[PDB]
Amino acid sequence: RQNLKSTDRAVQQMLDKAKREGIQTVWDRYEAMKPQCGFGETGLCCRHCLQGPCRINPFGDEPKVGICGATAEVIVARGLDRSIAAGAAGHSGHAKHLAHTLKKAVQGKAASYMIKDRTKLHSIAKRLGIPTEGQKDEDIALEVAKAALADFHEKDTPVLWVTTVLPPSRVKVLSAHGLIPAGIDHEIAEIMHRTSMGCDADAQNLLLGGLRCSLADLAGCYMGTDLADILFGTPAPVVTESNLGVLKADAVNVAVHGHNPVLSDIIVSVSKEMENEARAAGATGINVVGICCTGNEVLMRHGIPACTHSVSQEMAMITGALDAMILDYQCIQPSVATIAECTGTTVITTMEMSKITGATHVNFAEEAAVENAKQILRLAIDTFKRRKGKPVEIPNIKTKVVAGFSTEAIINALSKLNANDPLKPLIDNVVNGNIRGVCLFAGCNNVKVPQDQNFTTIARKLLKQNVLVVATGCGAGALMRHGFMDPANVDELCGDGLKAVLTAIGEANGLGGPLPPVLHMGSCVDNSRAVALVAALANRLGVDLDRLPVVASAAEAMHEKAVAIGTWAVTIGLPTHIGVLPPITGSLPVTQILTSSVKDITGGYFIVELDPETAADKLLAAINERRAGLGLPW
Amino acid sequence: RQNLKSTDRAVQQMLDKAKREGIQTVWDRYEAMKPQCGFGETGLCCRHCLQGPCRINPFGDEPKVGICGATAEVIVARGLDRSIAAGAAGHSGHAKHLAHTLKKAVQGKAASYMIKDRTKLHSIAKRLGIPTEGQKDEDIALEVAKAALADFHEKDTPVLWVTTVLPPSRVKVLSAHGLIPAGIDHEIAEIMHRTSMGCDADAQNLLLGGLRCSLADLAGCYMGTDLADILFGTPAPVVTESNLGVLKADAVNVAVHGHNPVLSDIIVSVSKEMENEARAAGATGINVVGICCTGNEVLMRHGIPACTHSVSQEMAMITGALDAMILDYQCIQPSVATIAECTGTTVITTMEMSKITGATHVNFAEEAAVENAKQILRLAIDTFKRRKGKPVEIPNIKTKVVAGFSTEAIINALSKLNANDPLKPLIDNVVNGNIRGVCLFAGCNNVKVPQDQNFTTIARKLLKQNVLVVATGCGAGALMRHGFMDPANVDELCGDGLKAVLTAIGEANGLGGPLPPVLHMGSCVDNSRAVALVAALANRLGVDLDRLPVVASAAEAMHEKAVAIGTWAVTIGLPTHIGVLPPITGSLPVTQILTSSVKDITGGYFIVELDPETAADKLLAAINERRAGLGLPW
Ligand code: SF4
Ligand code: SF4
Ligand code: FES
Ligand code: FES
Ligand SMILES: [Fe+2]
Ligand SMILES: [Fe+2]
Repeated sequence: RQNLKSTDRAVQQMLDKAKREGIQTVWDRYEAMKPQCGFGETGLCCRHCLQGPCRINPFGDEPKVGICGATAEVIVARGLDRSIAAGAAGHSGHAKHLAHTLKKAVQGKAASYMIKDRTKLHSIAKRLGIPTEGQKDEDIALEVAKAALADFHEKDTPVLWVTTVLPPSRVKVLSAHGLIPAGIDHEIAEIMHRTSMGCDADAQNLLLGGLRCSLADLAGCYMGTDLADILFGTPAPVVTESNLGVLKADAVNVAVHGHNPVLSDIIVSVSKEMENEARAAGATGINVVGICCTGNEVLMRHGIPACTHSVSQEMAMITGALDAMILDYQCIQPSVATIAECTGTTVITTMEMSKITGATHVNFAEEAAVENAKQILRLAIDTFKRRKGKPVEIPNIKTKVVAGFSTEAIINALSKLNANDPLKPLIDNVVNGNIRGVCLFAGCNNVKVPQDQNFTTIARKLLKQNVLVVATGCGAGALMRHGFMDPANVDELCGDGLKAVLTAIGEANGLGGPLPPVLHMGSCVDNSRAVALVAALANRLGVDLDRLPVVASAAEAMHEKAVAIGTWAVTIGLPTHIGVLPPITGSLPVTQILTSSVKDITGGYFIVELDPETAADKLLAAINERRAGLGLPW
Repeated sequence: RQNLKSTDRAVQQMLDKAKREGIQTVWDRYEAMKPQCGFGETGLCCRHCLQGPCRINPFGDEPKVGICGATAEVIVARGLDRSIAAGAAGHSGHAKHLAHTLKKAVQGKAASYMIKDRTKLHSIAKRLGIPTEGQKDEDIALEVAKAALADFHEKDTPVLWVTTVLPPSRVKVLSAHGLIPAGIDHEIAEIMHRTSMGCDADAQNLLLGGLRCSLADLAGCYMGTDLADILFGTPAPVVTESNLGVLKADAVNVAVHGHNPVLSDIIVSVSKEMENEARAAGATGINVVGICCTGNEVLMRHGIPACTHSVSQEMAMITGALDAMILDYQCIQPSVATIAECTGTTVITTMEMSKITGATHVNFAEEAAVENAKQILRLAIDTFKRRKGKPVEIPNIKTKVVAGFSTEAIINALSKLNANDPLKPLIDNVVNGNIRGVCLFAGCNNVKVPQDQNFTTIARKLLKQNVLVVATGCGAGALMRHGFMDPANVDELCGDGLKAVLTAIGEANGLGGPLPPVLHMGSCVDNSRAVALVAALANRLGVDLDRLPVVASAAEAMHEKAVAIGTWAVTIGLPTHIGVLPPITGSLPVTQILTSSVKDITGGYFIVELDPETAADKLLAAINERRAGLGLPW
């Protein structure tokens, strides 16, 4: 019964194919892992020194405490902090890569890269205090790249990709609690230090450290978006398609998978130049498709169709038509390298610190980006030739996707209703009730949850109650694959007030129809775009973020990066739902801090709820409490 | 039967007292943890995402692979890499603290701190390429502190506290394999990134990353020693005592515990000024004693007696005479805060990122160091007053300890036998067989091993075979508490050739007797001093470190810091014994790399051996293989 594994019908069809062919999947590896360890599930396990492993029974008798004396609340808080630091290390490493790429580009060392969005470059420079008047663009960009790199270490200022992106009143709240990061890698290292044996052993102190490290993660996200927009262009509305039916039996199908547009953006451009070489090999052309966030990046900027996401990534290979899978880093199931032996796909790694045994490695260098891309795409063309005459099974299933809603694009769309005060039309309709509030869906799928079931169940309940829904990452992936980014579904999905607003904006932008039911704001680093929108609304209203009717939902969370994002959503002031259990329930004191008493520190809080209907009710209650706090009807 | 817990008789006596008083100890918490989880013991557990916990059966049937596809060798290598990064985060955080302290001192912001060792300052400056001619000392020091801080991030040079401290030929070997760190916190963050879900998944690639991060740890160690020597003085030979009998019923007994001399050095000086205030309270004075590495720091520089170490730290409190325990960070069992409720001890934390629930916190600031020290010591005096008329049980057990053998001190001692070529007398006696080789004992005690049993068993076997033995950290602690730093024990412990050499050096230095059987080279960061000595020998001989008859033994290892140290010992070219099982045996491929094929990369290798007699035989075989490689008899 494949609908217990995934609610996506294309995924179900490929699970049937994998089963009859004897190809083990993520769902099979999960079944083989059951029952999972309940010490790990509850957070009551520690391996931070060679006296371990230590564990604590959630209930009953001994063991009650770690060998060194570490209590349940210390063990739980230390493990959580390490997860936050690991997420911060991923988002900001991504950002550091892009900062080095921009520096190389403007120093004449990588001519495949350039300043594509000069408007974005100048606005970032102004936000940071970098002078622009009478400066060459390449010198402004060099200063921006140097400022980005400087935020990784201690200096005379705090992390500017925190303090220049939130309103002063929020910065003041955070500073009063010691939560502003001093440097991105500085905080990651401090976490690893304080959580090592015989160091920090006070749950509140540990968790304050975690909140601060989560803001280092936010800075890496915001830096990643800023730099990718400079290099590759700020997204604007675009129309494309999603799901496995975007693969084409007659073409060389190339998936870009992983995270950084420094890689996927060049593949997209070079693939167009290699069309005739692909035709010489018997193909119609090169069909680049997206998986995971790298896919989101090229979907947002270029309309490249999204093949699949997260938990179902192996299924693209099961079709038999995926000639290459080009990988950077993060969220790539290493099973892809073994499955490729069965399906024929050429899996190619490109980054020095992210290799997979059995996959071909092609060192990417920005200085040689075009030549490296051609070498990679020629491996793909060779693989296509090997499947001449082989039948494939591509499910004929795809949805229409309108996307590209950067914060700049949302403001521009609203400006068609009020040119000199673009945020006011949105605020007006929150006040009059046509928009109840805003919910950001973020983060992964997780094999424990039938794929997409929480995202779609929650989104349906909120849309019917007139909530404006925005989405990133594989939450955007889930919603796009189920039709939530097709404006043809507005009538079925949206309450009357929300429909009226989406229609007024869309028609004022010439569409003759509404905006889509859900606004796709991009990749996981592009959660920073939602921060920019919410901060702009707070500044326009003269209130802090913890008074706005805005919530977040990591409805099917998996990666350490999603834990970090959820934690900074709480830290900036949002009620934040998580739809899978993080390893915290073994400590009531820690759970109480994260779901209740953190409200008194930052105004945000976690809502841990595995039942999606109940989660939607709790998210609506959180929105309505904010409305009442502003004196609004609800 | 307390000798199964500790071979230290003072510890045994306090275990009997804890038992009759119902005070739970580390050994009781260990017993309550048995049997420990064998997935964790073997390394076959992963909690790096919210699909976990995942585990792999070492043998048998499913589960055989992680849910995402992570193999046993990936899971084992990722966990090990995180442990190395966490150790690096501790040693280098320590170093960063000292760099900020030096900067503040020379900028006029902390007058309790100063340049105490001008010779060391100028030599470090010269080693780094910083000009000294016609510069003020405060400006040279500012440049040294800024260079230290710069090594934490990427810049135009690699980490100079690696590349300027090893011989060029070793740097070249490491560079050829990509192992030179680019920045200390940069590498820590890269590790956390590459080991997060869906990133690096090739065991060799992961382990190369770990070796590089271990060199970031070495840099933090060497930086810590350098900066502590500038601020507090380079050690020279000193005589003191060790074990619980250094406590005095009639005095205010104050333990300094944790790591950084920025704290313990001021306590020592201020305590002398407060003698009359202590006498006013009915005490004879303030008796400062050491625990763990902070204790080693003040023992090496000032002859402060060492009370206890590592695993037995709770026993100092059980005496009833410990009025205060002043903590910084690292290796402090958090049980001390609960035990204090029973024993009366005032436990005081001082660092913002290392608090313990139930312990009094007194914020230390360098700018207020003397005033903070007096506040702390007045809490101790008040506590002494509360135990007026209370009997105490201080075991009347202590050993004589000769220590203070910095590398500068060892060279100076040798220079009395050859003034213009001080290393030659040591080399001469290696060649003629009076010295078989050199063994460094490093790292912790571990509750799994009867306390000190591996250190003493191995040391006895090596000393009888004419090995020169040096020691740091709680390996030095174990050996000092069992008489291995008392020159009166040379006749009993040392082979005839080693005795002849220790006697010739000692008599040439005026002692009328030998150097002690083991040379104490200091704290855990001061393992860097052993690197300086070995590098100087390599440079004098014109060979790389992997040709010298030098080995290391982390005979009872516990902390993530000890894993990092063991790993950089392997990376710089040494055969390196570890006497407890690291979580690697669940993967034969990983174990084979770490114990065998790494020899072909760095020339070093791990020797995993839990039986100490067998470990000594394997260490001697490793020394003798090096002798034969140099064409020497053995
Ligand atoms: S840090 Fe404490 S709780 Fe964790 S493994 Fe070590 S002894 Fe056990
Ligand atoms: S990273 Fe892979 S092996 Fe580790 S917990 Fe997640 S699914 Fe399991
Ligand atoms: S005891 Fe299972 S996660 Fe450690
Ligand atoms: S299953 Fe015990 S350490 Fe995870
Ligand atoms: Fe992602
Ligand atoms: Fe130590």
